[PDB]
Amino acid sequence: PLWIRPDAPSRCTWQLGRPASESPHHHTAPAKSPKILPDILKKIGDTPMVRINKIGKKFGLKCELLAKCEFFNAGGSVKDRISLRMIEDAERDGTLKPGDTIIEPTSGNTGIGLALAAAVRGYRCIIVMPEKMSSEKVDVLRALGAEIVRTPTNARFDSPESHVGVAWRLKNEIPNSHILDQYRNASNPLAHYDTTADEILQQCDGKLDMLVASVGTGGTITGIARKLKEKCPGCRIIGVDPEGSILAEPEELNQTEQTTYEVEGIGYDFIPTVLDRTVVDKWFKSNDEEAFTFARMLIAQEGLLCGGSAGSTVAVAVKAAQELQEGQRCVVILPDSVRNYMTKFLSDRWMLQKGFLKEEDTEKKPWWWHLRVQELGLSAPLTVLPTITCGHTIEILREKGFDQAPVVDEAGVILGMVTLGNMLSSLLAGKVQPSDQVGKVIYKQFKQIRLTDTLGRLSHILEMDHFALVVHEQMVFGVVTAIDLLNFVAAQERDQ
Amino acid sequence: PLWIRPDAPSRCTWQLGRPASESPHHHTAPAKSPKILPDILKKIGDTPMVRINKIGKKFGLKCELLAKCEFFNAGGSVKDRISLRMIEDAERDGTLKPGDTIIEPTSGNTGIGLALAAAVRGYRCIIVMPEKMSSEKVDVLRALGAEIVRTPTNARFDSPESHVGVAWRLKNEIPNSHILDQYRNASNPLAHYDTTADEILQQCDGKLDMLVASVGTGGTITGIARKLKEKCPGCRIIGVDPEGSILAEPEELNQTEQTTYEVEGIGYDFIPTVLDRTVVDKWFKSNDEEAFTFARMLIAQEGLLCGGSAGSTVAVAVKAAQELQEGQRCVVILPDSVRNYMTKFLSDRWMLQKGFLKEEDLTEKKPWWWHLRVQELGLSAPLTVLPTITCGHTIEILREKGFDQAPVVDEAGVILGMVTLGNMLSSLLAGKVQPSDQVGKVIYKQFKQIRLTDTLGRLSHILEMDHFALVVHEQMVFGVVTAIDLLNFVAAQERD
Ligand code: HEM
Ligand code: HEM
Ligand SMILES: *Cc1c(COP(=O)(O)O)cnc(C)c1O
Ligand SMILES: *Cc1c(COP(=O)(O)O)cnc(C)c1O
Repeated sequence: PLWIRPDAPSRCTWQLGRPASESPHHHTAPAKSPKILPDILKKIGDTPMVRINKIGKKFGLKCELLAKCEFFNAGGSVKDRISLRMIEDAERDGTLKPGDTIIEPTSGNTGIGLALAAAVRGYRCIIVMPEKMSSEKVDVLRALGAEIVRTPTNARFDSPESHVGVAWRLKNEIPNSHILDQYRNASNPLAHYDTTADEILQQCDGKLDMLVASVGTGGTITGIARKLKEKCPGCRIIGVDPEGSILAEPEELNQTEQTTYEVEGIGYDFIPTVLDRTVVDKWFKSNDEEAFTFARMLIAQEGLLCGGSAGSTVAVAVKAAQELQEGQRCVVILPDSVRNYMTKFLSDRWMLQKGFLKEEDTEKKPWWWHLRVQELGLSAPLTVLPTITCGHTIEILREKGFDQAPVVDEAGVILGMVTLGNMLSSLLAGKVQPSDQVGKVIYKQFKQIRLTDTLGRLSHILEMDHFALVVHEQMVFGVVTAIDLLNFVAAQERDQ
Repeated sequence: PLWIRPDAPSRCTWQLGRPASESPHHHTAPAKSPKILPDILKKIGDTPMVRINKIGKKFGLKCELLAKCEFFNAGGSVKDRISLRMIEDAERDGTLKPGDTIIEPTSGNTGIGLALAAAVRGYRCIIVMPEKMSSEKVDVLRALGAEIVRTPTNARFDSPESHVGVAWRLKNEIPNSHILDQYRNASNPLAHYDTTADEILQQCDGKLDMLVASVGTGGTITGIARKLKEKCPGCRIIGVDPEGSILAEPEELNQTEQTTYEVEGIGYDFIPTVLDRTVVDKWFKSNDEEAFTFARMLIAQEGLLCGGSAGSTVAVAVKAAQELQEGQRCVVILPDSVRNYMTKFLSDRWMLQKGFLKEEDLTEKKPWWWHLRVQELGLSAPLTVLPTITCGHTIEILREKGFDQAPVVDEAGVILGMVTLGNMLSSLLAGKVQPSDQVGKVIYKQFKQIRLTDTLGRLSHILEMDHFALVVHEQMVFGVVTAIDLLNFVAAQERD
């Protein structure tokens, strides 16, 4: 019978007040990097601490809000730490021989760290992740040379179909394969103990009041909170758990209907062995809406390009830190970057689709946002045949006094655009001949519009395109670029 | 008449051998960052140098190959540098007042840097970029609070339709707006001169043989090559230009048919004023296939998550560095990360769509089982249940019949999903559901169809996206396949 419960009780004899000399675990202390890194893996760690300027003050925090930005790691997640460590330790033990297969269950960040390290070190990497997690992760992982396996998001960790289960069963079917097991492996919270904490302390000079961390596996908050209780015992430790996860305390917090949430990387249906919950001063529950709102807010206001996990974390921070007073400080952990999330919470249509945005919140938009294209008043352009030449094009455009002609067809299909400036530039530069076909100088890419369309829609199209042609369902009523819209609005600015 | 040619001749009186004390320009030397960065903008610079282990040896270079990875910058591109600089300098002149609109033409990295800086400092940002550029860039930009305008990619820099032109016109229509103009602005190559180069020297101790850089605006290669000719004069400077760009020398190299290319960020139809071509010892022409092949090779082999620009640069490096002998070194510049390119060269289907990949090669790389029928697995026919059935009955039936997993079908014949003994049991036992409850609460909704005549490779892909693959006809399921089944098959064949 081969499986090992990730929820098993911790056999660790560590307790607060124990002399650090009693530890059986092998510790490696942070060091100084050489001028030239022998491989990218040494770029893991020494992440910057950054003051949060606008947002802290927005919500009424009187204290100093710092963020440890962990998305500057090689893989761009905090997991890159524990990956490296877990492997290195595994190499010392002689457990992991070169040319051996690694298998890991993950939210996909750890999978990334491991796949990366494997790409470097020649290990064969096999990842198992739930089907919820973003496709960007899959892309990166596949690019790294990792084999990928997915599990149902709905599966309970007991069940065979859960990522852990599948992982273990694969491990049974693959010769000379190992599972580092971030849930049971000392190397994860240890890696957070030896390095991350030291970094935070050194960066804070050793003076710190409150610390906020979201908890997936607990490793981060575990190592950090332990080394903190030792070195800066006056620091409150705040855990962050998504609703639908059973991790927090007291259990009264976990009473909820929905079993699933959109945020990736945090929360679980079980208690990981590496998690020590006794070191957490208080827990806070976060939801998806909070998370994504604060992540988007974090990017837009603070310029921190970071994941939704971070969003949750700060979302809690602005509440939990309220009790603090000026002169004090609160450090927040930001786990990963937007790179994984590109198509999800960054995309407004996904945020709308998932019900994290009410269309009413039309409130943010400028006055012109709802108006018809008709209000511009436009003009009717001149159309030409595709068989026409360049020279004749210049002739006609100048003679009629038009800068731009859409190229239409006898069939009625619009093929594109030509413009006087670009025609002239091309000929003059000897790129084309006056006898040459328009078809190359032509601008192929454009987008259709109805007179009854809204100017906002125009703005979007203009975020994706230079030309917008107003049409029916055959013929073009006008030609619009950003500049036209701008002329209009500006003209309205003077009309007040 | 307001426009200023980005291709204007350089009025700079700098020439090799001039004492740096003669420079009218204001220089700021690199400094040491405080423990706590006052804002994310200070995280720009001090990018790591990293040895390239596998590829250099792969292509027969005897020398030490270093890469300055500039994608660890805040915005994730080299452009973040010149962004910050351009603003700070503009603030010294008093030219840029707080609350003023910034307008910039860009390939989009510069735009990202600017949008970021503006977001932090409260400036209003307006970006203008060609329609070639990736949508990921657009996404990040929009998240940053930047307004976006696109221009035709085929547009000549002369023409009204080019990004520079559109930018200038916008400047005409907006009150109190500035254009920092990365093409004419001293601050760009100066920023590469003061910092980047210094960093490179310090990292190499001052000992360097060859330097390879791709050139979009020239700022990088210019600043760097100047400070290099001054400090380490024996260093060869190699430019990289995409085919279809006129930047290289002698002009004999620029003779080509195609006018456009997929690589973002490098090459232009004009000669930027900040570009000094006289400091470039040699030019090399790169294409798209080279670029992407080496970018993918770079990620997979070296674990460097980087853009296609970098791909071009190394693709040249493996050639240009051939003349070197062991004991020497060649430093290569890597401009940006995969975050911008996520849906393009990283995606295999896009690489196939664009003809950068011959299917023959993919079929060559693949393992032996890759082309085989699902039928060869031999499978089994599963047992199906109705959705109105309860949980208890599900367990009863499954154990009684000796099956682990059942598909849930319909009287209509529509497969609603999957149920499994393990998850049912786990569910009940954890008290999430009741024995009298309907199956759907436990049911696994997400799966994917397959035909017996499908190939095992297709299965591998699907298994990259899905847990269950149901082999079906055109109401009947011939089988159910997971990663583990495929693995049982392969393992059994390895065993024989
Ligand atoms: C004076 C300090 C410590 C002592 C004496 C100690 C002692 C132990 C012992 C005896 C075990 C069981 C060994 C085994 O059965 O394999 C153990 C397991 C473990 N310890 Fe510690 N430990 C200390 C500190 C820490 C710290 C600071 C961390 C994390 C930051 C940590 C994380 C773990 C983990 C994850 C395990 C594995 C739990 C398991 O396998 O069930 N320990 N420790
Ligand atoms: C002793 C060194 C230098 C001297 C004396 C010098 C002098 C000048 C002068 C007189 C101008 C014209 C200013 C104007 O009309 O706006 C100029 C422009 C410029 N310089 Fe320098 N320069 C020096 C070094 C450099 C270096 C090292 C770089 C960058 C690697 C650089 C980049 C530029 C640029 C981009 C311009 C603007 C070109 C233009 O306005 O047409 N310069 N310089
Ligand atoms: C794993 C992870 C976390 C949680 O970190 P733990 O140390 O497991 O508590 C948070 N966010 C992301 C994106 C993660 O990958
Ligand atoms: C701008 C840029 C370059 C070129 O840098 P220059 O200083 O303009 O020569 C290369 N790659 C990318 C992705 C860029 O954005």
